[PDB]
Amino acid sequence: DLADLFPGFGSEWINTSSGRIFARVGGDGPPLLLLHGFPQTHVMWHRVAPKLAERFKVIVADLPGYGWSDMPESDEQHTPYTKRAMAKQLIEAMEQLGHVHFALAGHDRGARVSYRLALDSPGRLSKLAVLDILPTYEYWQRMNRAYALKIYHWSFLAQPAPLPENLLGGDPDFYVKAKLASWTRAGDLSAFDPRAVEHYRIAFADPMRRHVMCEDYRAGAYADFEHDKIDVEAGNKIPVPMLALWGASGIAQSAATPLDVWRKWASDVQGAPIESGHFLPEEAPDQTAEALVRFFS
Amino acid sequence: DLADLFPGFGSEWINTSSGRIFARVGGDGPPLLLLHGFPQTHVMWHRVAPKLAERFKVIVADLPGYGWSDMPESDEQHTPYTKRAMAKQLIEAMEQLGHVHFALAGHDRGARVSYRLALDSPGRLSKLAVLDILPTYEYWQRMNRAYALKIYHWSFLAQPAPLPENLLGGDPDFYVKAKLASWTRAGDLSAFDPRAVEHYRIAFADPMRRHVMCEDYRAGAYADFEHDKIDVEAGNKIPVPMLALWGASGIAQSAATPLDVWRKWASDVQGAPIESGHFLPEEAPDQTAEALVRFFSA
Ligand SMILES: [Cl-]
Ligand SMILES: [Cl-]
Repeated sequence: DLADLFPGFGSEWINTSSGRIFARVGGDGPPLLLLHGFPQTHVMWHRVAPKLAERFKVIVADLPGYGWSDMPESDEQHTPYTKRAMAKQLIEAMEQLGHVHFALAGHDRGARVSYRLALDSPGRLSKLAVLDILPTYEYWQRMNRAYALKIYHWSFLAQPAPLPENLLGGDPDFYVKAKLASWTRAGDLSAFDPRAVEHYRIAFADPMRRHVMCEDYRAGAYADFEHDKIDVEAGNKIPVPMLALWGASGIAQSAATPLDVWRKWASDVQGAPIESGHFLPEEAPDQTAEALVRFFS
Repeated sequence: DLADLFPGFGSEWINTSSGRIFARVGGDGPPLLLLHGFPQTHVMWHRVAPKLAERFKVIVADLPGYGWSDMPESDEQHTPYTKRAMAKQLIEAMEQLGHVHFALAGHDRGARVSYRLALDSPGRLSKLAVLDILPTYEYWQRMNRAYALKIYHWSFLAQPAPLPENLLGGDPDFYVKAKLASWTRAGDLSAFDPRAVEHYRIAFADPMRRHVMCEDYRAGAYADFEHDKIDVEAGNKIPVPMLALWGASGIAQSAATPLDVWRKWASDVQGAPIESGHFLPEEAPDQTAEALVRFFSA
């Protein structure tokens, strides 16, 4: 059975034209949407959301297809799991709550939804924070031996179905724990709350949920890359003030120097490293929360 | 049991310091060593070896760790499954048969052993053929988005143990058949003799054998790349006359024009595409056999 890691947050199923979005909602004040990434669910914000809820209406959503959100049927171009489509669905979800102008922080895949949202629909955002990513175009453009070995799962999970699905089925508990462990600074599971790990393990135990994750990565290798490429070539920059945080031992800093990269993508960007591996809000909840509150306030 | 796909060939278990090499041996004439790659065994040569045995003493060996050869225990640097080490072990195996100067043809991993052997110990080789590869260094140097997706397994199987091993253990039959099928021109298993497929499947069903294949790929991402890097940055070229064959629909041509790449690595290289996917000796056996017979007979 799955622990409630957001005491005092409500639980909402938000209807959209592509399916329900699950969210925990707490706090009051300006709306702030928090988006998780792979292979996690909304519960990864559990150490940081209570501090944000002191000043904001905090909406902690499962991405489309992840966690308890509905899984829209995919197609040959992985359309519902492109970050453009995810952002449109989340915009529609926020409109259901009456939030048409809101603050947004995302981590990993959710940070990819977030900067794509800022490029497509900048009027929707007051401020944007992205945690431990560079834009998808930048990862692929920096693909070399070292990066290919480090983020091998970018090409592995993008392989045509059912290859990754079948292999992930070989040992799904091991795989999700291996990914969680290996991207931390400690290299084991000791930075995570065990009840959160159980949430991530249970979601990953569902074949349909694993398939959606592969569809996300397929979108990441194809349409998401092409969407980013158009913006790069057009010189389109994110106009929303943004914060780029990265782990000193994280994924973003192995590809490049992250604030220099983001300055090419955003007109108004601040940045700071956090002493952390990839999972900033769980490995370094206090430093992450402080930086987010300061930026959004 | 498993079919004998080399009627008339003998079977040898050759002792070396690093474990026994299994080989089929047939024919008569100058010695010719044939090396398979992944995820196969020596039986991949079964359609071309009899043609070659008309003219050569053909030794069809399982690579160290593959097939029925012994599996040296690996270490933190994947040392016995580096191509440098494999090459030394096969030189020792050939010396046990009295072959200190021989011809060599390799496919896939075996082709990587082969060009490494030629760089490290050129005096052992009369002539060399490599099938559907570029040097390991060139694959990694050309690793962009397109190619990372194409040969994702170069990165996946090189992940630290036991990650690939644990994933491969859920359904080994699926993966070996997926790799065999995906790299052929047709995209299925129709090019293979089903009796050969059983050899590959049975080898792949052994978890220790699967581990060895991962160690081979780990060596391929680390020490093999480093050894190649030294040679290419030093301008060390293979001095042995060599033949590069590749499939028009194979792996090597996705990265670059193969002959241009090989000219950078070899002082005396000829090249030819064959209409085939990766598995030249099985997809295009007659065309492969003829190219090899002509090259090694010159
Ligand atoms: Cl990501
Ligand atoms: Cl190869």
